[PDB]
Amino acid sequence: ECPKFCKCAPDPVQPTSKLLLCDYSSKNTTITPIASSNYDQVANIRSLFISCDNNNFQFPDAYFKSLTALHHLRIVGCETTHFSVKLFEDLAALRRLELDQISTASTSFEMTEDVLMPLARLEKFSLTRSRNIELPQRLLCSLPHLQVLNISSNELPSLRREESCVAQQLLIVDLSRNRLTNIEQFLRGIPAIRQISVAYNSIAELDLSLATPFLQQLDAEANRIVDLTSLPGTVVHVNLAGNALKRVPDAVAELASLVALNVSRNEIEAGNSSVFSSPELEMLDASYNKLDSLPVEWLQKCEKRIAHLHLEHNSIEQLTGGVLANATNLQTLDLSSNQLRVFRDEVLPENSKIGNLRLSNNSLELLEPSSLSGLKLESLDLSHNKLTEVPAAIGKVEQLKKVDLSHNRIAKVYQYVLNKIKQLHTVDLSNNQLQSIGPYIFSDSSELHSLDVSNNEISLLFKDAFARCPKLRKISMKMNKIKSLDEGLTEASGLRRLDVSHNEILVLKWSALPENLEILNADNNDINLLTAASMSPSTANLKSVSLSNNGITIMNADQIPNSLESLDVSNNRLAKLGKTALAAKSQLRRLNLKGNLLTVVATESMKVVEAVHPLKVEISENPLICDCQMGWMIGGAKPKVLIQDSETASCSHAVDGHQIQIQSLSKKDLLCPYKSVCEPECICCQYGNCDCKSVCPANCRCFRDDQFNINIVRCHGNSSMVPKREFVVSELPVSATEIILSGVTLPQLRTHSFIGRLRLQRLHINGTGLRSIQPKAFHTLPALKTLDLSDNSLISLSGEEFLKCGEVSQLFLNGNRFSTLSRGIFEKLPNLKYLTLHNNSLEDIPQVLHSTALSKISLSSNPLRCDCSWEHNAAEWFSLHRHLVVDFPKVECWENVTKAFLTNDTTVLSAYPPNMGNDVFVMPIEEFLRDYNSTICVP
Amino acid sequence: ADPTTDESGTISHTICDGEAAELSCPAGKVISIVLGNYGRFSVAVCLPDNDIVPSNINCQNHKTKSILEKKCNGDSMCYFTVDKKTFTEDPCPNTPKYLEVKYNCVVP
Ligand SMILES: *[C@@H]1O[C@H](CO)[C@@H](O[C@@H]2O[C@H](CO)[C@@H](O[C@@H]3O[C@H](CO[C@H]4O[C@H](CO)[C@@H](O)[C@H](O)[C@@H]4O)[C@@H](O)[C@H](O)[C@@H]3O)[C@H](O)[C@H]2NC(C)=O)[C@H](O)[C@H]1NC(C)=O
Ligand SMILES: *[C@@H]1O[C@H](CO)[C@@H](O[C@@H]2O[C@H](CO)[C@@H](O)[C@H](O)[C@H]2NC(C)=O)[C@H](O)[C@H]1NC(C)=O
Ligand SMILES: *[C@@H]1O[C@H](CO)[C@@H](O[C@@H]2O[C@H](CO)[C@@H](O)[C@H](O)[C@H]2NC(C)=O)[C@H](O)[C@H]1NC(C)=O
Ligand SMILES: *[C@@H]1O[C@H](CO)[C@@H](O)[C@H](O)[C@H]1NC(C)=O
Ligand SMILES: *[C@@H]1O[C@H](CO)[C@@H](O)[C@H](O)[C@H]1NC(C)=O
Ligand SMILES: *[C@@H]1O[C@H](CO)[C@@H](O)[C@H](O)[C@H]1NC(C)=O
Repeated sequence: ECPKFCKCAPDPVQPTSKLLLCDYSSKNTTITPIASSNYDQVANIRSLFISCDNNNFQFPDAYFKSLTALHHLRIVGCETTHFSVKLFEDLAALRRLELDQISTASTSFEMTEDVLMPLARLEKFSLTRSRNIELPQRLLCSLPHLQVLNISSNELPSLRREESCVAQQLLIVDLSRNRLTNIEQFLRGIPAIRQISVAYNSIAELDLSLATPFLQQLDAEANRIVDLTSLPGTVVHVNLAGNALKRVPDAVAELASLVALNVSRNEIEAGNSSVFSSPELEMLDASYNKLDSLPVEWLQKCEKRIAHLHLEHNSIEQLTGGVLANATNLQTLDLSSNQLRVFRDEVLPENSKIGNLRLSNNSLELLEPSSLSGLKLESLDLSHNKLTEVPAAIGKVEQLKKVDLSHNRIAKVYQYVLNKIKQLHTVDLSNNQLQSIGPYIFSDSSELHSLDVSNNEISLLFKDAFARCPKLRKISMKMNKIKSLDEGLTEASGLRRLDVSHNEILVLKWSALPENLEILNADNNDINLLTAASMSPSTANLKSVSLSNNGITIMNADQIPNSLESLDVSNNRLAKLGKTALAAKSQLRRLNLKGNLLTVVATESMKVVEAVHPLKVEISENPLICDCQMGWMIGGAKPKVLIQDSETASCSHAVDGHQIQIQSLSKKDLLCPYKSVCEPECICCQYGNCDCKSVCPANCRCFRDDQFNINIVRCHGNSSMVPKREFVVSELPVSATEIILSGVTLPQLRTHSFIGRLRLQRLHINGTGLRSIQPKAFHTLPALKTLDLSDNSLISLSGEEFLKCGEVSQLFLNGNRFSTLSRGIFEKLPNLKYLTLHNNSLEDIPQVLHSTALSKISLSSNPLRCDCSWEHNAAEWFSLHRHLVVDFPKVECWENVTKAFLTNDTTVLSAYPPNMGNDVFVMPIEEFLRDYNSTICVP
Repeated sequence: ADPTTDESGTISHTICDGEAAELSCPAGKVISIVLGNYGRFSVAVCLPDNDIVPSNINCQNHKTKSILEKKCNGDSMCYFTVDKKTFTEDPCPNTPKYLEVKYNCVVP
């Protein structure tokens, strides 16, 4: 079994053995010894990888035991300051050690000369990406059998070695990515070296001809090299990119068998033409340089052997012809980012194998018709240039497979240019100045795959433009003036993704499309109409379509193809959505109604006939109404349409119109008003006097829910044209469950006004001027629970008006003329919990309120008299019940100081000076009860 | 209660149980019974003076319209007493009933 926190594997280098991959980054748990796990294949572990990300990770001294067949060991990310010497004793079969990230800017690591003493047979030693390390000067003396040395990405400022240490098997040295300025002391006395990578350093003077005489590959990229001193005559790869070169260094131009030379991103001049010596130079990359024109002294020796010429970001003004006319092996020629104006005919050889020709971002004005005669090009680039058409030098190649002619000034595309090349896979004619796309300019290119004419002026599409190409599958026409899609694409039945976004297309015909299109994009146009997607056969293959930022105002069943899997009609003017638009389109999975002007998105427009999947919808940013038809917005239906942006999608309320979050939309909000309707199973619906018939009275708004459980009637006499008639209650619907007659003028409640309303739950006849209430006016209301007679002209209430209303628990009598509370209130309101009597004319606390079950009660803005308790005072009931008052800091003691002197009804409050302008002294009720025994009531 | 005519000229009438029913049309016209039902479709109409709210408001006598058309049609005025004797059956026993009749006055 594989040990703790480690996973076995069959060794890749030797698939018969067993690799092990340790990851102790997970936790600070203990490090299980491998010898004590006694893994069944410890002598089959030839390569061993450990990976950490925790700091100060120290190996147990008895960890690498019994791994006596371990050949490779990789340690990645297990930081420390030194390893145990005992650890590396039992690993004499180790042939390849790798360390990676064992120290940061903080931890200092020292490779000990004794930790590596039982590691002589190490044929590869790798220690990469780690800062502030110290290596022994006798590092090579502990590891003489050393062949590949990698210590890159370590920023070592110097490398010093004791001169007695000779790595006589050192083949490949990796000093790359450090801070080394001179290392002669290290390389002095290590001659076996054939490959050096001192890349990404600060080396200033390099001397190697008498140090490493077999050096075969020199990588000196990103240094301070001004000119070299000496090399061994074996150098075949010189990489001097990013140095301080001002001309060709001599010790590189004298090379014997130099195969490749990358002296790019320097500041070389092509005036200082040193003569190249090697005829084996087969690839030359003098890019990102300061060349004025290609020197012939350079290529002088390898004319039939040069193959790849990358020469970008120079200042070549003109290819002085003849220099490349003998490069028969030239397979790649890169001359982008220069100042060429005419690519003349005498520059290239007649039968060059040129498959790559790159000339982008030039001032190219003319390609004479013979510079590309007979070529077998695969890739031809000529972007950001000054071409005036497609030049006939391009009619001569027949193997041309990819072409880029963007950001040019092409005004027209003829027939013969781009027809005579059958092998053309890809064309680019974007950002040009095409005025239209002429017929048969694209027929005989029967290997076409992608076509781009985006960012042009195309005002018209010819009917025959796209025939004779059963392989063209992708075309882009974004940002043009396509005002109509007639005729032009009906014939190309191999197209799959078409781009006509950001145009002037007014109406969308599906029949005006190809028949195998699978992705469509018609974004940011003027499209305002969708044709019959049911009488159009070129819809069966459409999968995704985006008509965002358009003008579609309606979508029905016939305008939405049934085989689309994605639909994006966002930022449109969609007010209606046909009431079966998504019914028979069982394949759709996403739906974007973002930014439309939809109001009532009915339930039937989203009910998908046998949808197996969740239908995804974005319906935010729409002036919706949350009525009973938005039942699917709660998500209790199948198909269970899931609103994506319910966390920001909002709607207005159905009664008042305040903002509701669709995520927190409940079954309670969904109200959809009416003026007349009938309940289920209602038999008399045709008649005038019918109980289940809910007929709305005049000046009343009537709402309801889906299942005839809610019935809101909210009438208002907010008419400046004052109701010159009382409110006739006998006109209201019978089955009403909430009634608000608020603002209307109704001074009297007759006997039996509200009889037989078993469903009624709230009754707010407030703001009607009700002076009198005839008894039994509230007759048989078993579900009645809240009554509001506030803000009228009632002065007292008996208890004979309240017949059979036991469920009543709220009664609002504020804003009236109430001075007395009878006992008849609590004999018929047992469930009474909430009561308001504030702002009235209550002179004292009614002695019915000493043994009542009220929990909240409001008794402020009432002229209450406060004496020192002749047993019934106000401050005596309040100090006992001041919790029952909701507005305790709002009750105030009153005493008419002018009346109590003339009536000799002397109370404790007529001895304070009354308020200026008043006969009454006013003191908050908390100030009387706190100052009860302290100052006021002291005899 | 009193007969009421709507905007389309149909006169309705609501008459309690045991009371006298009088339908009448102006000169030159005859009664044309549009609807007819003897039973109870409302809690509020013809209240029993005993304070017993009627629990049966889906009470229907389907023979009412046909018995009123054979009695009042073609005539300028119709008289009878509203009880269970005139409409042949009690459509909801132990529920107070009333005839609700709507009628048009057409030229013969
Ligand atoms: C010889 O030395 C050369 C030094 O000039 C080495 O060149 C390196 O090439 C790589 C590969 O491109 C660069 O990495 C990136 O290159 C792209 C190239 O342009 C692409 O992207 C732009 C848009 O960004 C697009 O317009 C083009 O059409 C290309 O598709 C750069 O745009 C990136 O920013 C990035 O630089 C290296 O940066 C570049 N230099 C170095 C120092 O790495 C060359 O690789 C050497 N030869 C060999 C065989 O390795
Ligand atoms: C297009 O070519 C021009 C050549 O003039 C490039 O301009 C130079 O770009 C180099 C980057 O290597 C800068 O160091 C120079 O300073 C630029 N020359 C100026 C500013 O005169 C340009 O960058 C090229 N662009 C592309 C996309 O190829
Ligand atoms: C106490 O109740 C009275 C009556 O409900 C309120 O007086 C009304 O005030 C409004 C606006 O202030 C007027 O439109 C009405 O005409 C007034 N009605 C009467 C009968 O005067 C009074 O505002 C209430 N006070 C408090 C503090 O709520
Ligand atoms: C040296 O090691 C690093 C990381 O282990 C690796 O990215 C780099 O390519 C290596 N260089 C060699 C083996 O020359
Ligand atoms: C190419 O090689 C031929 C070999 O005879 C030589 O005559 C000619 O000068 C060379 N250069 C050009 C540009 O033709
Ligand atoms: C009557 O009470 C309702 C609450 O049901 C309230 O919204 C309305 O403002 C009140 N009427 C007046 C005229 O204050």
